[PDB]
Amino acid sequence: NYKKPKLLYCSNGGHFLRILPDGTVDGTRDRSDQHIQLQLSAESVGEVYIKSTETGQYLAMDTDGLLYGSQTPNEECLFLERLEENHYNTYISKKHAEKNWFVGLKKNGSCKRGPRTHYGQKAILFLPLPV
Amino acid sequence: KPKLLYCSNGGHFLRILPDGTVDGTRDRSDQHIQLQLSAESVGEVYIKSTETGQYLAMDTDGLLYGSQTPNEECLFLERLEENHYNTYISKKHAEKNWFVGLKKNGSCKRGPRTHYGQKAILFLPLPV
Amino acid sequence: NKRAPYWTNTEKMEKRLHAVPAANTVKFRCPAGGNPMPTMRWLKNGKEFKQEHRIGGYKVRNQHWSLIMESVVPSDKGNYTCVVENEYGSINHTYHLDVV
Amino acid sequence: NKRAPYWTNTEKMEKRLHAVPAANTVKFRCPAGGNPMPTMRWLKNGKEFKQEHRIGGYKVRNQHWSLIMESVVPSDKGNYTCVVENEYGSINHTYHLDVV
Ligand SMILES: O=S(=O)(O)OC[C@H]1O[C@@](COS(=O)(=O)O)(O[C@H]2O[C@H](COS(=O)(=O)O)[C@@H](OS(=O)(=O)O)[C@H](OS(=O)(=O)O)[C@H]2OS(=O)(=O)O)[C@@H](OS(=O)(=O)O)[C@@H]1OS(=O)(=O)O
Ligand SMILES: O=S(=O)(O)OC[C@H]1O[C@@](COS(=O)(=O)O)(O[C@H]2O[C@H](COS(=O)(=O)O)[C@@H](OS(=O)(=O)O)[C@H](OS(=O)(=O)O)[C@H]2OS(=O)(=O)O)[C@@H](OS(=O)(=O)O)[C@@H]1OS(=O)(=O)O
Repeated sequence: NYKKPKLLYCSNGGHFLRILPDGTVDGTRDRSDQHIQLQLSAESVGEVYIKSTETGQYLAMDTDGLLYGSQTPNEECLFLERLEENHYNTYISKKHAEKNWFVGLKKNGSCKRGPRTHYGQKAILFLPLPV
Repeated sequence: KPKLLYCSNGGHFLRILPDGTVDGTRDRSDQHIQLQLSAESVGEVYIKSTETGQYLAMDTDGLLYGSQTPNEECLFLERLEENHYNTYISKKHAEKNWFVGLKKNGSCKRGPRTHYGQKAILFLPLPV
Repeated sequence: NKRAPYWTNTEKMEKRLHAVPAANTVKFRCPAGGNPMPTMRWLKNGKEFKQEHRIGGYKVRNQHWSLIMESVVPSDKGNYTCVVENEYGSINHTYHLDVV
Repeated sequence: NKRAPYWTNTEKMEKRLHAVPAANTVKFRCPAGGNPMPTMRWLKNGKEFKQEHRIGGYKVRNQHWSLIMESVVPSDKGNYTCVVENEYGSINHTYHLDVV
């Protein structure tokens, strides 16, 4: 289709995932925001890396479930992307996959931490939207 | 032994009105929510309003109503859930999992719309 | 005690952008209160939304204040506004549907 | 634009009686709005409810306007009031907790 600068929209509270320059990750509903354009990439597939095109910062998750942005791509940066039933997409930490840690967003915009996420919630369902 | 069936969905007490309709109310003072349950168990019950003698029953369409005579549409499988709420399942329509339930606004749910996992099918019997 | 309408659930309604894959189903809500109890109707892009404007029509559940359209296709894209009214006033809210 | 507090989710709050089996967990909510954003505190049977009034204390989550008590025992029976305020006014709501 169109392998480019998507906006990750989460169906939980209608936010676009956002990687701010201080390294924090969160959602916002402002389409004008400079920190929501994201490039995704394999190989493969779906093992993706999600990067802010604006800062070059990569989405990553810690060993305690917290999402943050890193300047260096790396092991905590891979995600298992599966097209759901759905047809939404979900992303699971590659490093913490045997535990089901999904990237997710609360209806208030802030992130869920991996341990509090699971299959069946609205928070872990994304749809990549054109910019 | 005469309890009030409290529903955790919206916090209603199950209520069997004299016109035979069943619903929920939050009025503690209401004359139609005192219910007597009974066996021959193991876990299989009759639910009767003590003030009107009518029995809670479910019809072939999933709708709850009260009958004057006890009968096959009045048996319910009472299950102490790992919660520990109780659940009731139509005995006739058990192979389809038709629970007795209540919407957050007080109205009943119909069997077909209930499913294991909803707050609507969770009940606690409270003292009167 | 005569009162104009008021929303009873502002938290649900702050999710304005509903982006949905077709052929999914979508539900909009605007729970309200008022005295007398208000009525509600939906607009699509600012004008009367009748059954006739979509193949399969749509459901409105007055008991839940909601509008439901199943099998969402591209022509559903647009703004949907719920207007809630009694004789003392009305309140409205708009959602944006976007079908991927 | 100065504005006293108002409930943002009356629909949730209508369930006043929370009847729970011990050792379960209970959550009470009072989502609110207001400018400046108001504060909140909880009363148990009309008085300050501090951490030291129940074994294990309890959690308040301001980000959600909620009060959470784990392993509910009979000493928790009572009325819990959420009081929400700013400098223009306060609103309150009370829940009755009953432990089976
Ligand atoms: O439970 S889950 O982690 O699976 O998330 C959804 C259900 O969680 C509650 C209750 O708390 S919990 O079960 O112990 O997690 O919602 C509360 O937390 C969820 C997740 O928050 S968490 O802190 O990150 O784990 C939040 O909802 S959401 O993020 O999925 O959207 C609520 O906050 S928010 O409105 O999203 O911003 C939060 O509220 S509170 O602590 O009770 O005050 C359940 O309660 S709910 O908020 O009334 O829905 C959620 O669903 S359930 O139907 O009760 O199973
Ligand atoms: O099924 S749940 O365990 O998730 O409990 C309530 C959720 O059901 C929805 C939609 O799915 S459905 O239950 O299978 O139809 O709410 C809508 O229907 C339920 C049940 O009503 S029905 O008469 O059996 O169809 C209503 O909730 S309840 O009656 O079980 O309490 C909703 O009404 S209300 O919120 O109680 O006012 C009803 O609303 S609507 O059709 O969407 O207009 C979910 O949607 S919700 O209303 O937006 O909350 C409910 O929660 S979920 O977290 O999305 O699963």
